[PDB]
Amino acid sequence: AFKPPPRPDFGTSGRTIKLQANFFEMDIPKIDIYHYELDIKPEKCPRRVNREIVEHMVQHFKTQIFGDRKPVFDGRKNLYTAMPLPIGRDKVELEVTLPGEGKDRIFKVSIKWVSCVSLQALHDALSGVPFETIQALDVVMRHLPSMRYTPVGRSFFTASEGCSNPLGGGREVWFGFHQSVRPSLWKMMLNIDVSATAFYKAQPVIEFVCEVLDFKSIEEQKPLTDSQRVKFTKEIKGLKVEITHCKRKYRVCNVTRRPASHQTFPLQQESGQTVECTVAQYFKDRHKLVLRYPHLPCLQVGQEQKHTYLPLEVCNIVAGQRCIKKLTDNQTSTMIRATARSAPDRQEEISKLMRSADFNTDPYVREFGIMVKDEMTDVTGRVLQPPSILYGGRNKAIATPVQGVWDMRNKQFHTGIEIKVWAIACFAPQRQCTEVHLKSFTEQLRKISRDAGMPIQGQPCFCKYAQGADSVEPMFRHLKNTYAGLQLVVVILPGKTPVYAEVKRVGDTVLGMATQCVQMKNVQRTTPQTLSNLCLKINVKLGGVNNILLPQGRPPVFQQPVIFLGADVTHPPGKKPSIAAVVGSMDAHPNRYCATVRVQQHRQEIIQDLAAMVRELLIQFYKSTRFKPTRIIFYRDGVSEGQFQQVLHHELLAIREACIKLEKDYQPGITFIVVQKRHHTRLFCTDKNERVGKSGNIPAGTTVDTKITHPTEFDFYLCSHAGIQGTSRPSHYHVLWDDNRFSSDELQILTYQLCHTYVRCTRSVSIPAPAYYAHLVAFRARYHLHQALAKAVQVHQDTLRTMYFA
RNA sequence: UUCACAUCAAGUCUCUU
Ligand SMILES: [Mg+2]
Repeated sequence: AFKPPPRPDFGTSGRTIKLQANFFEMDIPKIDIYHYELDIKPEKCPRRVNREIVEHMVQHFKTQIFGDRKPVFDGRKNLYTAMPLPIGRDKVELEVTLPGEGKDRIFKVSIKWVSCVSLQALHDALSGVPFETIQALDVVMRHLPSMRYTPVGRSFFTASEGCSNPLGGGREVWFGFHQSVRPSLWKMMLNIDVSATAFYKAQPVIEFVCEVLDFKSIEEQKPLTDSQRVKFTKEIKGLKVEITHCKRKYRVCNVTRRPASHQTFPLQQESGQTVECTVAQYFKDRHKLVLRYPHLPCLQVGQEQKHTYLPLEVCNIVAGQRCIKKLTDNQTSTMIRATARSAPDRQEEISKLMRSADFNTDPYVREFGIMVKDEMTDVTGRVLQPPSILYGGRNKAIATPVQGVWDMRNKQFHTGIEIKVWAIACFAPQRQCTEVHLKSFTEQLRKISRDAGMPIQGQPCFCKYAQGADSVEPMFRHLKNTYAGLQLVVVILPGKTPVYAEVKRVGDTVLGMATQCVQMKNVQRTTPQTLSNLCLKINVKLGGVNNILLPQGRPPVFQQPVIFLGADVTHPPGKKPSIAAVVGSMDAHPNRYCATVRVQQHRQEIIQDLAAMVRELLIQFYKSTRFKPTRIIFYRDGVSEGQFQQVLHHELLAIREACIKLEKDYQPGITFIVVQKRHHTRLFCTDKNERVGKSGNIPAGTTVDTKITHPTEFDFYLCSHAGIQGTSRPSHYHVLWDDNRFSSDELQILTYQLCHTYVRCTRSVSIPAPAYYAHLVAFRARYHLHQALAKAVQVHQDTLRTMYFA
């Protein structure tokens, strides 16, 4: 339970396709490079500051220490050099003083040698693995960009010269790129990809207040209401501000309730005695400054103490601050508008980026003798054959997926459910949604249901109008009590409303009855496709089977009983908890899934109570099939490489712990797979004849497990979905454990077929259904809103065995 | 709420409030 398995083989399935990956080969010298450690005093300075200190330190001590050498820097505590520094071995203490805001002051730095980073040893590892050596290369690579650009994670960003793209609310668009050094067989790869994220516009807080509160002019003043203030506080708390009146960015902690004219602080007079002085008066006495907007609040900085309240008019927003807060429906949209391009389009943008970057002329990488190709790596992919999807009806219509898509026309559900009793709850005003609208909708709806293999028998037994989330349960109690055998409640909503949160709360936790929701606009105007996808959601919500994988066309793993698990944990931005969700198959298709859900520590990827969740799912698997899984396939979503050994140590045992809590000698083979969509590896078609759709992506089924993958471990890429817009993300899979002795072909084909079991659409999705369902559960649980919390997330006993999250 | 695609770094200081 400690070390991931080696790659078993490469696999031969599918027909070859020629691809290029945004990976650029690196030529690394066989030399040894030298590692030094740095003790900077004070040691709590951010990387940007340390970088400047070190940059000045290298220039200043030119003659004695560095000379004509060009050392790179961690930003924290590591410096690397191409040839040995004249440290010799023993520690040296250096002093730097830099320009200050007005104090002009001090930094104590010292160098000590640590080791000799062997690059030749790295070459050997790439031929059948030194993280430390890899970390050194990253530093050599991003030493320069880190100086000129704004480092964000493993990416860089700069302000447009330029476009200057707004988003409103003080937010603006910054275009950037990602750079990372990746290992692969034989070669070291430089992963490059174009990026774009939100940043706060460098403007005075006064102007910032306007964009946040939608002010034309400042005046349009009187003190901000309790409403206007809490929004501004929530938008500025945690941001850096700088003083205009007399370079020192300070970090905002809170915004005062009282205006500057009335907000006070204890000021100590020259006679020892302290007194309460207003911020407005202090700026008059001390700074000769009569406040222009005394009716506006004060930004509060430093700690809870000392106090340090600053008026809004003397503060600006520090440049280079990324926006962490999620953005409005539109801001996201216009951001995507900027990004999206298409796969051919973005491949040029990377090449354009590689052209301007010009690594082969970088002073620091020339120093280290490193060379990088200007052409994308050429890889062969295999496009796997999609599984035949089996439908029911009388004709047993088999659908064959074409380019990640199939249809339901002239086809019917595997086991369609006979809806006989159902109600309708319209929360949209009758003025917008009329009885004619509902009736039309319904008649249109039923007609689809008919040809879908899931017939709705007649008119709804109940139909009413309502308003407010408070009117949900009194109607819902009424429905369950007065209608015996009630199957479905069709709630109709006017756009966005907290009613949905209550509808899903009561329907999944309190009363426990399926509730399908639909916006007002989709009732006023109905389309056969939209209605059809609704029938996909309500059939499975009533314990139905839309379609199953073709039995004969399945991997040899289904020969014995096997459960497929899907796990994902979603996180909040406030002091809210993280939500861990784990699902599991409940049949041999696989089609039906049960959902477990927990709450845990704030920002914690490790599923804490995993052993309990897996235990529950295993019980349900036996309650549905009389079978104890001989194998456990686990698709874990959202785990990075640096956390692999962490989640493997706790979550693999947790699954094993769950197996032996049931029975002492119950040890099914466990396959632990981590799925990733959060990466920067893109695949492009070499031939223009292989491009699909004018987004021009790789076809669904494109599998890459060579050239750019892990040199020793079992990992592969699989773009299981059909790209509709922009550039597709080839989902990465990394086998952390596998008792089942899977082959490359079998596991990749299995993973690919599992992407065809997603019931919400007649498409092949990016991640397997278990992983996707797990996301839906942890997202539905977020609409479900300590121990109260655990209770809030608990699903009603009868909806406990249904795909309510569908 | 039809659906899919698309969508990880310390500003703690300088008589400073
Ligand atoms: Mg996640």
